[PDB]
Amino acid sequence: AFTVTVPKDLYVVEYGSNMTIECKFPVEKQLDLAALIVYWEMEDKNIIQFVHGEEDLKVQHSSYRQRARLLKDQLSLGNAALQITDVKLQDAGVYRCMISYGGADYKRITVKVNAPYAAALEHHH
Amino acid sequence: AFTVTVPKDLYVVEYGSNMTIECKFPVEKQLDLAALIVYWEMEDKNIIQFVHGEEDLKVQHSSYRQRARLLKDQLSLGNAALQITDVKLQDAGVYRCMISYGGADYKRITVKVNAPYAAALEHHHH
Amino acid sequence: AFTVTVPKDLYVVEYGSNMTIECKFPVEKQLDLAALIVYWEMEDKNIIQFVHGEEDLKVQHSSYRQRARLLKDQLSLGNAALQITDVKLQDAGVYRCMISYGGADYKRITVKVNAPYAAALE
Amino acid sequence: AFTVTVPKDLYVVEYGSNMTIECKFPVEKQLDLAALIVYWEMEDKNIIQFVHGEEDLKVQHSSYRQRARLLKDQLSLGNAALQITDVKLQDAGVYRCMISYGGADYKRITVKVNAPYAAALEHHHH
Amino acid sequence: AFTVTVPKDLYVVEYGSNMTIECKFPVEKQLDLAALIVYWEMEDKNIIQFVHGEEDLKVQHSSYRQRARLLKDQLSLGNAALQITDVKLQDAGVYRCMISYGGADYKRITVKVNAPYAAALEHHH
Amino acid sequence: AFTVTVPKDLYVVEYGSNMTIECKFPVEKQLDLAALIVYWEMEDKNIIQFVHGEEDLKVQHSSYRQRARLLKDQLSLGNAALQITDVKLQDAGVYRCMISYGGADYKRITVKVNAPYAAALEHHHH
Amino acid sequence: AFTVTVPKDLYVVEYGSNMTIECKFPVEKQLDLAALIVYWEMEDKNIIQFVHGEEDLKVQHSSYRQRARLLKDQLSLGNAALQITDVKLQDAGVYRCMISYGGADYKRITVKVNAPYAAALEHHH
Amino acid sequence: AFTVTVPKDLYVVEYGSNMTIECKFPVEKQLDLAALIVYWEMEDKNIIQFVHGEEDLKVQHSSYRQRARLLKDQLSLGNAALQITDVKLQDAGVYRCMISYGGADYKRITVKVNAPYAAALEHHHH
Ligand SMILES: Cc1c(-c2ccccc2)cccc1N1C(=O)c2cc(CN[C@H](C(=O)O)[C@H](C)O)c(OCc3cccc(C#N)c3)cc2C1=O
Ligand SMILES: Cc1c(-c2ccccc2)cccc1N1C(=O)c2cc(CN[C@H](C(=O)O)[C@H](C)O)c(OCc3cccc(C#N)c3)cc2C1=O
Ligand SMILES: Cc1c(-c2ccccc2)cccc1N1C(=O)c2cc(CN[C@H](C(=O)O)[C@H](C)O)c(OCc3cccc(C#N)c3)cc2C1=O
Ligand SMILES: Cc1c(-c2ccccc2)cccc1N1C(=O)c2cc(CN[C@H](C(=O)O)[C@H](C)O)c(OCc3cccc(C#N)c3)cc2C1=O
Repeated sequence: AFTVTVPKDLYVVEYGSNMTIECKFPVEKQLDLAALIVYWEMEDKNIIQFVHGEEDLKVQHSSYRQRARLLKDQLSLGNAALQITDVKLQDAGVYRCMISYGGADYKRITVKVNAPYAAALEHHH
Repeated sequence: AFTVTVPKDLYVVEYGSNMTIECKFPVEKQLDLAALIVYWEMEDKNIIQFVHGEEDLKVQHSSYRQRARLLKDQLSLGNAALQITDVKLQDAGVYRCMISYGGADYKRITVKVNAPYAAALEHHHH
Repeated sequence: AFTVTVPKDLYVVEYGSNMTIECKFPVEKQLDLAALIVYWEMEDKNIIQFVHGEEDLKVQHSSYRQRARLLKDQLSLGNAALQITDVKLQDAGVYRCMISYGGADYKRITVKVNAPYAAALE
Repeated sequence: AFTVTVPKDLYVVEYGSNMTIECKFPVEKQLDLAALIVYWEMEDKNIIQFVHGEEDLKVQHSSYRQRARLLKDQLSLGNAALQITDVKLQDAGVYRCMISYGGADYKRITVKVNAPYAAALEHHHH
Repeated sequence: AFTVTVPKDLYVVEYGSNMTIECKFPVEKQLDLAALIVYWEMEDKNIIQFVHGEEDLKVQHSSYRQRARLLKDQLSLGNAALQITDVKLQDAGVYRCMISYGGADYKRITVKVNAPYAAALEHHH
Repeated sequence: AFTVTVPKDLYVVEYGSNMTIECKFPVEKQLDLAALIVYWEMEDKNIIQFVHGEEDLKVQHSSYRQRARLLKDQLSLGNAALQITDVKLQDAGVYRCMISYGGADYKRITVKVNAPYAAALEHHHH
Repeated sequence: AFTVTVPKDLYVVEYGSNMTIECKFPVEKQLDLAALIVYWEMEDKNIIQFVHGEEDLKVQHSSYRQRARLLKDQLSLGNAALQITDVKLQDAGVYRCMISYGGADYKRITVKVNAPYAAALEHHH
Repeated sequence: AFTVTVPKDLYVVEYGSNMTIECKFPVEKQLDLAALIVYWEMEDKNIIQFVHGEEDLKVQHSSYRQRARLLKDQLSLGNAALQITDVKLQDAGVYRCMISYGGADYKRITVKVNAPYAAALEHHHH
């Protein structure tokens, strides 16, 4: 039974810092990159799409361009690691990772963002 | 006795990714920011200088301008966490973290960088 | 604004000599010897660990037994004195002094070694 | 007869510490992992599900993730030791260790957690 | 993957009547009694301890002697069926079946009992 | 008569695995952390020095940092257990555990490491 | 912090002479002999087990019987001084002194043995 | 009702190999060395005589010099294991293990030794 698991389903990240959130999927024997699909989204905004060889920036929401990378070396180990760079308050919420590799599954991760008064103030209006 | 520890003295980072390397120092009860000095460098190039309550960028090497920050929320938990954004091959090397909090200590961490042939090529020629 | 100062950035010594390299930190009025830490290092082999009251050889490297000693009463000067007796050719390299006294700082000191042909055979 | 024995059926742990609780089971000569099953439970919440050779974590209750661990090294010594890091007041209660190794058996252990007023106030709010 | 199944997670019986809870486990073709262990308990009260062929009854709780049986006829059908005679009010609660047959797994069956006023008052006092 | 016991004076471990070796000493009712000293060494290279309540981290030999820890949880039970993670070929030899707890005693444990050819070649040449 | 020190971690004695190796332990006030444990050994061979104010010679190795002494006078000054009489070539090697006095620590002392050709010849054969 | 039990009443070993033959006896909770007696023999040739603390080999047959040892490590486990190193053809025959521990009992174990033509030839001629 193909099951994606998450070591953490909650992350607490500092405003402006970098973030790595992980989804584990089973990789027995060598990895077949052609049969792997990884989809990373947050509340209906597409962050990352990995079909066949490389990502696809066709659906990547503008709030994530140049800011989101999928750690490719980690796929061989069974790790779909999403990195977001320079975390902002609008990065708090529910992330979903969909993984297709033989079987198909997905998991949910919650990111809370702590921010100082100045940043919160700019985000308030 | 004051000793900085490292949960990992070796990091293998993929070219172009973000990196977080940690140094632990003992904090009991609530952290005293006024007594805390945190210093990160690599091969005699200063990355971070955290004195009193804020980073000091007077000595920061040009390869770390807006590329390196210390996670301050982790300081309360006794964790001096250095974050390097967009790791390049020039970032592979030996990092030293100097912590002063009552006592004083430092530790070493090795960072290796794996890279595709394109990036390795541009670094090799330049 | 705590800062460590080095009088000479480079020391040139001949083989079998006695080299005294030295960093100096701002000591004002009485020296609170309890709040002083002095590391002396050379390319990640540590030479001195002056913590609290006296030295600590529990981490000292093999290349400095009985050879190196930090002049102690020198610390009322602010003097954090390292002297290598019977200087060897492998003592040439980059030295570092860490000083923690209120603030903290460290400085580098390049040390080159001249030797005759008899010793150079490693 | 196959029989699990517990040297302590009661542990008094301090909030925030680590506890390792033991379940002894008879192992003759060298252990055979394929025949060994270890369930660790607490009021019908699964902590550990150790079948074949490694754990099973899609059964693991949420309040125990990255906190609980079966000490594998000591299984060959007839000990099924569970370690809970950073004990919280929710960790109080009756733990069960089910062990299948040819025979089958299970024993109960009681954990009581002491906490200062501050932490007990935090837990009391939730 | 050995896993105990349950047809009815819930049983609703009436006081004085008789109860038949069943925990199914996978058997195929011949049943090897010399490798079968069934354990029925309810809230740390042991009911039956079926170990290698026959139940041990110095293990049985006092409130279950002469009233609880396992159907050794039904074990060949992949069925650990516990039956309670004259269901009193103290027979309500969560039951557990532990089963070791090659693998090992357990499951829980909750039981609610209905009683008239008289029996309810005898239980209350 | 204060006696340290070792349930195994010989371990045969596989290169790359984890190893936990046990020393037992008598603790009747509560443990007196203030009166407990625990040394772990392996052929004149110190591994653990547990004095008062915490490990001493500068006595420790370089080849064992990041890889050796004393499992404090089990001290209450009278078990000075040493875990070495990611066992190396150099970890083979005679371990000694010294214990002071009222009385004092020490015992010896022989560790042998099996390894496949690749690791044995690395250790043979370096 | 209890700590045993050694004035000399190396002795070079002479085959046939008398040897005295010392281990310093910090003694405050007058010596409380009830809490002092001195354990001199050499390559897993017990030499002196000074406990409770006396020497314990039963586990003492045969080769050190009536040749090994502990200068009790030095104990009051903070000195554990093991003396060996008539040094043979077997006495070369590493000695360990273990001292428990409030705290506990141990030190190592290396003994080298010079010897004429006759002694070396009988030892070699 | 004291009773010695043999897991294997028959052993088939190779020449020059090592063999261990076991005899189980009930050790309840903890072993009393002062009330334990273990005889091992083969064809009325005395092999091991374990009385009180450890073996005393006065009546040791001259054919079991250097050969046999009693696994004491296993005595506290209710196991009297005779270990014979360097199995020779002289060792085939019936072994008896005789245990006194409260009660007493003995058991018989047959040992057959396989051997190549060379060793069988030297045994046949002498
Ligand atoms: C030594 C130390 C310790 C420490 C102290 C004792 C023992 C072990 C560790 C603990 C925490 C922080 C630091 N800890 C500092 O607190 C610090 C501060 C500065 C800035 N010092 C200024 C300066 O003068 O540059 C001064 C304000 O004036 C450093 O800069 C190193 C540097 C920079 C440029 C050239 C050279 C050389 N050669 C060396 C290096 C360091 C540094 O490790
Ligand atoms: C664990 C298990 C499993 C199983 C094993 C691993 C994973 C999933 C399921 C499967 C079938 C049967 C059993 N399976 C047993 O085969 C068994 C056997 C005994 C009897 N063993 C005797 C004894 O313990 O009295 C004897 C001393 O050995 C039990 O006794 C429960 C009991 C009785 C009294 C106090 C306490 C406590 N605390 C616990 C409990 C159990 C029990 O679940
Ligand atoms: C450990 C220690 C310390 C010490 C404690 C913690 C840290 C640093 C030092 C200080 C003073 C004395 C000792 N300190 C002892 O107080 C002692 C006592 C005995 C006798 N203990 C009995 C026995 O062994 O018969 C036992 C009660 O039964 C020893 O015997 C060593 C020995 C003998 C035979 C086999 C093996 C092995 N493997 C080891 C060795 C020692 C020994 O260093
Ligand atoms: C071993 C021993 C020794 C002895 C022990 C150690 C060293 C040297 C001598 C001394 C005196 C008597 C015995 N010494 C026993 O003390 C004993 C006790 C029993 C048990 N007695 C039962 C009872 O009445 O409780 C009886 C069954 O009824 C035996 O029979 C056990 C038995 C049963 C079935 C098959 C075989 C075989 N083959 C053997 C045989 C024996 C037997 O030599």
